[PDB]
Amino acid sequence: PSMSITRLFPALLECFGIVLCGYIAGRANVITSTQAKGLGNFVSRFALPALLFKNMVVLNFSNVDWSFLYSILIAKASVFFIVCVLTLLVASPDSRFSKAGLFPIFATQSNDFALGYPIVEALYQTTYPEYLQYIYLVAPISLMMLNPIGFIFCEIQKWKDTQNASQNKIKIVGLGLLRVLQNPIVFMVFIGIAFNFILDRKVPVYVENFLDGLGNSFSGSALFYLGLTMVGKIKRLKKSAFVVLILLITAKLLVLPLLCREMVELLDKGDSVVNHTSLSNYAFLYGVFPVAPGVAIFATQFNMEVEIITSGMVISTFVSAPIMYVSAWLLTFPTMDPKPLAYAIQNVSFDISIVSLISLIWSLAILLLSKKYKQLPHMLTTNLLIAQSIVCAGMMIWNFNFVGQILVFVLLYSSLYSTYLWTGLLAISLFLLKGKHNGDSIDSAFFQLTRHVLLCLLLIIGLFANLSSCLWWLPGRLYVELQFFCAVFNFGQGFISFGIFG
Amino acid sequence: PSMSITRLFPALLECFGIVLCGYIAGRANVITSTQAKGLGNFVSRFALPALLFKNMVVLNFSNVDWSFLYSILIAKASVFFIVCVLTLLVASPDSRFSKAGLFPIFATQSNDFALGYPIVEALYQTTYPEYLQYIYLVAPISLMMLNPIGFIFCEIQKWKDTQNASQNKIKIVGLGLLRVLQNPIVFMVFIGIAFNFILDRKVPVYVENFLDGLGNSFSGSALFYLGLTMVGKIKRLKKSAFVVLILLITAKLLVLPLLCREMVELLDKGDSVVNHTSLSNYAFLYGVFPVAPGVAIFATQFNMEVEIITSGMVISTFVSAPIMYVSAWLLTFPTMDPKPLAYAIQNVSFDISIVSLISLIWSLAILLLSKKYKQLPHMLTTNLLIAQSIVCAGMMIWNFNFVGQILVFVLLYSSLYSTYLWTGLLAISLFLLKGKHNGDSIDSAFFQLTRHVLLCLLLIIGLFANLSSCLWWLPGRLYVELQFFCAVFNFGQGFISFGIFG
Ligand SMILES: O=C(O)Cc1c[nH]c2ccccc12
Ligand SMILES: O=C(O)Cc1c[nH]c2ccccc12
Repeated sequence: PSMSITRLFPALLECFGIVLCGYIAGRANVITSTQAKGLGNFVSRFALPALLFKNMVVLNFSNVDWSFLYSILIAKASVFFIVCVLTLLVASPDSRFSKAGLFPIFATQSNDFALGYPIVEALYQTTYPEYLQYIYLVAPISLMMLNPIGFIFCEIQKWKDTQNASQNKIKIVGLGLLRVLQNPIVFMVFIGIAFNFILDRKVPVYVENFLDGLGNSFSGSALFYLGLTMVGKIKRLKKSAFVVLILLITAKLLVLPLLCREMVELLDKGDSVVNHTSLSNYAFLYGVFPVAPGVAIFATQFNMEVEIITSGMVISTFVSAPIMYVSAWLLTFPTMDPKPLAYAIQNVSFDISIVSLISLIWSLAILLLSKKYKQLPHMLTTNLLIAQSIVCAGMMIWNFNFVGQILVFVLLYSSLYSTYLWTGLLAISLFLLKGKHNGDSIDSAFFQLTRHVLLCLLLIIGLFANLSSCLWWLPGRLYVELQFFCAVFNFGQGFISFGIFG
Repeated sequence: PSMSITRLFPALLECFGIVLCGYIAGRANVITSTQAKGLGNFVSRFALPALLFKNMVVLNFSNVDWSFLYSILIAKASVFFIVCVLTLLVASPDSRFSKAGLFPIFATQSNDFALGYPIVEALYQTTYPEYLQYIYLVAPISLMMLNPIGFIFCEIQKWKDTQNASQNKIKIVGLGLLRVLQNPIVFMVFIGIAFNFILDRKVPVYVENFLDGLGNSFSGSALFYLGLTMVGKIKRLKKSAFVVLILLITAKLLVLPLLCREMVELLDKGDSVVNHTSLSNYAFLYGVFPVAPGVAIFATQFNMEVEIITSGMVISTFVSAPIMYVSAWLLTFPTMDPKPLAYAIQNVSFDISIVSLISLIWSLAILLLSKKYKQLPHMLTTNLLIAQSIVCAGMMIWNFNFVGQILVFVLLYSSLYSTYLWTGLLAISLFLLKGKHNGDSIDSAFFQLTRHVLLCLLLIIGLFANLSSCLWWLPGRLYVELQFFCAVFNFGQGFISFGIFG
């Protein structure tokens, strides 16, 4: 296997569990916003620059696959160019430059170090250890190349807003370029590259432990700070702003990884098909990383589009977790024989039902302890979420004799079909308010008002799959992929119930 | 070699370099006191409990040397008992219980996790990997055993101060005992021990990455928070309080490690002399760890003796660094043949001259940029510190041909003897204000007012040592040990100049 895909769910649990820890700490006022800045300044000014310096000094530039960098970088430049040109065409005259600066940086700049690296490490540390290098190459080179352009557009806006001024272009270009130079990521990569040549790849033995201590502290500390900064950030956006945010998160989490995968396949004219495939799959995985928290920091510094950029960075972080898991497994399935593939979809189902059961217990606990379950539409919703919890427990049981199998099936498919029933009954309440057994097998199938609208929309968008999937077993490539998307939905429907009511 | 003693200086540079980073960040107001609490709450409530749980679940209790635990624990109980009984006898009636509570906890509770573990790891990870277990065993079991007694004395004081009350003993005992149970170290060790039995030693694969991320972030993050909390903490103490602080830091950093070493040699009646010697040396290294930052937190919570305890914890942290380095090398020398031992003292000299040169550059930079060097006694002091910087550079050169050797000697010993000259001339200003070459060898020898009083008081110790050393080589065990203490002084005299004027 090219990806150690089994290691991805443990790594996602590290990543988004530590982000959830920081979010819980901020929500519980264990760490207030003014206290969080100590972790943020530790992370950004000490742990991250030490991690960057360490890895840049160690880096074997004579063994880097430059065509991977070129590919991801051209893919990011493509999404940057598309989002920028399109924004200048679509946006209102008084704010087209603040948007044309921050929207392209949003759509291209990844959460490479905090979230990307634990995931790339998990997937590729053993199978393709060279892939861990390109986190430290891509992320800064792409800030260096793309961010000054977006900063230049924000400086143009700052100039334009300052209507009493009429000054010349070179201060605009210089000030935006100076802004990327002042980023620790950029200057520590220049410094680390310099010391890579000076020291060879060898960190001095007496400095090594110090850089290890700071660098190794970045991962958890940065994920936790990301959690803290996500508290109270999703402000209720206008309809247009929410559409723009959806477009930009789609640019980052769908268009960019598709273009990354395509660019690798265009430019990586090396021979080995497995190396080419794993590099293509890594390019996709790279594109799926959420928006860098630094973009929200730039937006705060300029005082421009900060609502959309912060909300979008938070939502991108959350939305990346399932997209990353789903994408990586989906890219691994082409390499798997049908028996390991059936195993794999049950592993996927177990993983999603773990997170969904946790999310459902929390959602139910809120709706029950708040006693909201007696009001409308919460009266129906709590039925749906109990039924979803029974679904997830059914899968965690099914992951671990013949009589138990038949019993656990009826638990799972009475509650599953019931969750579809409640999905429809719940949607309707918003409108009013306004074949044979097959025991010798591993898979199981073949035997408030506005927020509630969003839940029923997403759940109905999910519903397609287990409809088709069972009449089609009564096949081929798209069946095992939609078997996966209906398993994802069967067990992960509660995660959407949670993401909206938690 | 029982200790990988060469790894200790890199580890100390990690430990006290990251502490110095946090101190620099707090001094520069990169992180204000109110911002530092975010790092503190991350460290104490997430990264430390995850580290504890991880290591306690992994722990092979069927392979622990219980006699080491018994030894360190009885040594700590001995120092606790001595400091407690002696404090109740010596202290003034109105505060004898707050002191009898916090002074014994001070004298016994070590900075085990932030500072102790990187050092034990460095020294013993390869040679005696089992020694890393006892950090996680000793530290909580000693909180559990000794801290409730000291808390009980602080509760007795709180009761006594609350003169309108006359309540019964069982609330006092229960409330102090509840205070140790509420400590994350204690409850996560109970929880981790429980899950060690439940899970065997095997952390669940999907929880493992999460615990790794949080736990691995503790080391650097806790050292940095320790640095932040050390900013502005050494308040100018009374003469009596400074003597008491010196006695308590001597209890922690001298009496406790001596008793730990003795207790191991009393109780470790196993056979192998090298295992016995390395365990004895580890027991000493364990006793040398500075005071736990938690003691200052207890003192803040009780609002008792907080000045002495905080100052003492900061000074203990700083004083531990040289004592730890000096002690570990000194304990390694008995195992070394005279040629590796001569090598070793030059390695020691290089290490101390690195830190001292850094410290001297900073000290000089302050005295020069402040232009204090024109006032008294700074006029002489800046001469001393230039001469000390030339000494340290002389050693770093001597660590890396025959003509260069003769040149670098005269640099080193003109400046060394001159630093002794200025040591005397400087002390006097305070009172007024109020043999043959031997080129075939590796060692070099054988060819404000109140703060200034403290500086000159300690360089007297040093004038002493190098005196004896050369006239005697013009031998035996105490000579190679004092050869080391005069090398320590020759090159580390600038570090004392820095610790007082920086
Ligand atoms: O986007 C990144 O991965 C870099 C980064 C810079 N400052 C951060 C704070 C928290 C989490 C990640 C980062
Ligand atoms: O004393 C220890 O090593 C434990 C510890 C608990 N809270 C701390 C904060 C900073 C550094 C260390 C600790």
